[PDB]
Amino acid sequence: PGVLPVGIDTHTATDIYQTL
Amino acid sequence: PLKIHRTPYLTSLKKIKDEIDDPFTKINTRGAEDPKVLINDQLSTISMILRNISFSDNNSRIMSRNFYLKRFISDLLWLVLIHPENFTCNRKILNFKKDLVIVLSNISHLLEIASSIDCLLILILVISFGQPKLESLTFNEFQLQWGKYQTFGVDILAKLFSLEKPNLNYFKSILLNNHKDKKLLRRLLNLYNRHNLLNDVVSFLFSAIPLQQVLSQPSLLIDQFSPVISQSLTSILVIVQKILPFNFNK
Amino acid sequence: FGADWYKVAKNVGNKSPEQCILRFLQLPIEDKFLYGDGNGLGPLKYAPHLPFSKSENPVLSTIAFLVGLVNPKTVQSMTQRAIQSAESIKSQYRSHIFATNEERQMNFLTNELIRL
Amino acid sequence: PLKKVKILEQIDENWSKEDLQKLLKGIQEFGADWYKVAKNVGNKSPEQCILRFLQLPIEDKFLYGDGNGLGPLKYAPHLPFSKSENPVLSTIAFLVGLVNPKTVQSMTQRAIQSAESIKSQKEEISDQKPIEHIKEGSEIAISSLGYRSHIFATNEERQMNFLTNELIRL
Amino acid sequence: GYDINYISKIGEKIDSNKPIFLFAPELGAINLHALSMSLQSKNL
Amino acid sequence: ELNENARELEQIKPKIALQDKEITSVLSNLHESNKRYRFFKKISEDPVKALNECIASTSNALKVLSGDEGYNEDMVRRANFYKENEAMLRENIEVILSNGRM
Amino acid sequence: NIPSLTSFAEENNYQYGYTYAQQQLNKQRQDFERVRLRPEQLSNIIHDESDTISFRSNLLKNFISSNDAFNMLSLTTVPCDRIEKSRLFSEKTIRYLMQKQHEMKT
Amino acid sequence: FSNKEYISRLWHTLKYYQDLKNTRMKSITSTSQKIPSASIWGNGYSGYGNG
Amino acid sequence: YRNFMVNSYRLNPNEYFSVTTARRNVSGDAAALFRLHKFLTKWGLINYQVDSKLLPKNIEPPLTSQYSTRHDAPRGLFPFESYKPSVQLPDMAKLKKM
Amino acid sequence: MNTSDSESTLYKYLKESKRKYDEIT
Amino acid sequence: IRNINVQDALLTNQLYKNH
Repeated sequence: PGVLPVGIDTHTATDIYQTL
Repeated sequence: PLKIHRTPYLTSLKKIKDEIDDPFTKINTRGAEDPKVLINDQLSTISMILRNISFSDNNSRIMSRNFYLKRFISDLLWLVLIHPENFTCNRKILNFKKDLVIVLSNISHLLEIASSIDCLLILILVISFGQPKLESLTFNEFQLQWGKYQTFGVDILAKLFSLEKPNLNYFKSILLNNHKDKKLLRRLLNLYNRHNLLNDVVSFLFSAIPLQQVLSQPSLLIDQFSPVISQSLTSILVIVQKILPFNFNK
Repeated sequence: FGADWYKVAKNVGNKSPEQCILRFLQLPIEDKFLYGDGNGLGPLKYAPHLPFSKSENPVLSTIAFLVGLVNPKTVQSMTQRAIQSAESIKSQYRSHIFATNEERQMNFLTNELIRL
Repeated sequence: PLKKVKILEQIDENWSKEDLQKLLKGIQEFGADWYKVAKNVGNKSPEQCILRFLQLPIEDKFLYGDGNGLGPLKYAPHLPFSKSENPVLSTIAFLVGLVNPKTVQSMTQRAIQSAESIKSQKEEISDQKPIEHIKEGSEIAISSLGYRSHIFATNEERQMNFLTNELIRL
Repeated sequence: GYDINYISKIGEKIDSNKPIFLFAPELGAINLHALSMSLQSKNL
Repeated sequence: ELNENARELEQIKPKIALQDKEITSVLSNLHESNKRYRFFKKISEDPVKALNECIASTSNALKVLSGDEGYNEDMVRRANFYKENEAMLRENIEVILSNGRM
Repeated sequence: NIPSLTSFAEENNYQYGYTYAQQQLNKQRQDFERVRLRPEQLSNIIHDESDTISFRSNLLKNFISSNDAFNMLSLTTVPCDRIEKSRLFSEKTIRYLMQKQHEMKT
Repeated sequence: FSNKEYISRLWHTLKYYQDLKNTRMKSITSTSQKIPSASIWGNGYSGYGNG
Repeated sequence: YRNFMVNSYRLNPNEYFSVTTARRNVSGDAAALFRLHKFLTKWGLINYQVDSKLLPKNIEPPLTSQYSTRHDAPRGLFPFESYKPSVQLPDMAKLKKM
Repeated sequence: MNTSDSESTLYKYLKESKRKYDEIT
Repeated sequence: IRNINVQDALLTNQLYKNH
């Protein structure tokens, strides 16, 4: 998992879109 | 017509199970998202209604005429066999054949076949149930641990052969051989790959008589399959006695 | 008057209530606060159903965010160039699977025994 | 106007001519094992060697410094002003760290191929926008994913041939 | 990111109890003339 | 001789059944490997269109399994949806208004 | 019973309006064609394989089968030079084709 | 928007439709006892022409 | 003819507007007027409320009623959503910046 | 969220964040 | 659906007998 990259969390990407 | 879509029963089942078990499937794209699937889900409701209505004693003789119903049957049977490219799913194409044969099983004792093209498409629809091989008998025997849907066809052919006028004259002129369908019938007959139709119908009617199954193991199987055996033997006797007697070459 | 369309069309005058309801539906009120004009919004286009994880599938979420920016033609060109370069390295009938002379003779032996 | 020279010398942030020479030696000699390439350079990570081989920056904020071509990437959360995690760049480095770097040099003209071809490539990648580096790196990452998918497809075809031979013997 | 076996196990019950259309006992007096005239209405 | 051949048939039959078990178990693996071969080839042919059909048929695969339904929320939120669907709205507004539900 | 073909005619049967022999034949007609054409109100309503197919179970199985096969693709950090190829024959198919090729000269 | 909220949403949706089906069954058993109750759907026609 | 028949029915809807009064009041053959009257009464529009009856009383169960709708109800349809505000302090800084 | 407020969560949190970054670097 | 009864075959034989 450390050699794997990190990912963009979509569940918070939607929330700061509707809230914006 | 470009290609008579003679797909068998089992290959249709495998195509359905390979379309459902697909990752990028569109079998549940809904109704309001596409108008073509809306037309197809109206037509499937029409066919389910028409196969549900025909299980009454009065409806079976009222539906027998109704020039409108005979034209709709001769209209859908063209589209499901010659140009099925407009139907979206591949389960709807099987389900139209699976209730057209049911609605023609209850009607056909009083049906007078209108046109010869309809009388050919009836034969191709009934032939399309069952498994062929890879001359001889071109139909491997259908073992009835799968489904009794081919037993409905051997009653359509048993009841539609009982009239010496349109029912048997059209069948005679199809099996042995008003101004544009002369060109359509002569296009459909040589698109079906002489006398392949006759030996295909007789070999399919020799299927659904389970000789191997009732002779392998003794009274239960014949007591269960006496009507399909009786009507298949009646149809083969009609074809032998009243069609076969010269343009043959085999 | 809130949503009583007969009184609304009465206040407007010279127009049926259906035209009032239709023009109230077709007003572009919130379109200048949304993101796009009509590239793409990406996975945010599928708003209430997001089957992606930061912890389980971290590559797929970043790829979902990244596929909107790129052009597909250059991507297809680069992956086909990679495939043809791998074939040019590996070369230095189904001979791609059956590369050895042993397995081709084994397959021919299989066909021979089938026919016999 | 200074973002251009900022990305131009942020690609070449702390890589001298000798680190580049040891990097290219480890790249041309060793195949698809970036750990020994990083040990050949010594004082860098395999991910940093991959991103310098692709001529990419790090820290993920010199790319898309604002937040309009980046659609949803503006709406991504982060750790602000500290604790720099780079999901885009580590995703790109992880996808390119699997696909045999000589055929990656065959894949794009942008990647470093020799010690005599650093200056001309560095000149020809100049005067580009920070979105262009994101676009090219994501193109290389998705193409490497497609190449890996092709290799997995051929291995599954080999598996189906094995199952066919098992069926025939049965 | 979800445990979709449990999600589908609950969503089957949700689809079963969802009000899609009328059932057989709650149709009321089915009038065949009304159906036959609504089919010729060329509405949707 | 008939009973001898019958005993030989009943001896030879379970070895045939144990082979048919493995025939079906290899056929199922062949279909499973065919699915993964198709999934790995359609990606490798076009990795941007297959990587848009893999996402759009995953969230839609979650919407049906959850039980939710309806339109896409981000499609019907704009104003050009109600300008390209100008035909059905003039029907439905008159139907709802004339029945008295608007 | 097995009434007639004349009993199926439209003259001897009712129509949308707006004797004794007819009312005797229509007893046998409705007593014959309601024990023949009545549907089966019991089991064996499956009829085939492609009617009891479940869209939800197949959709769940495809959701699992796409997810794990995509985790097989990306997250497996084995390089392309290190992916070892599988055998095109088994340990039993390689014995049977040594046996039959030995017995092929008969 | 996580898993533990997305299943708690589905529990606060199934329990609605179970009470809705209880209402649907009670409004069927009411009319089967010759008591004219309203249903989930509206009352269909009136005495005008259709029954 | 059609506007005459429809206007003449709607003056007193409790009366069956017969064919014979329509034949006696407009000049034309009886066959076409009979066919038009039967087509018109086929589609409602005339003689639809000759013998009208009263629906007695509705003992309404809960959730089957006017104004029987709650904010707590699930929006199966009605595709517009109400979304949870995410109050996280780095996301607060991101919202302040954006 | 008011940056002009000296007692909000935003002012203290952002000052501590930038102070922590400049502290470690 | 309806499996094929004996009455179908009897009706078929009657149709062939009365013609």
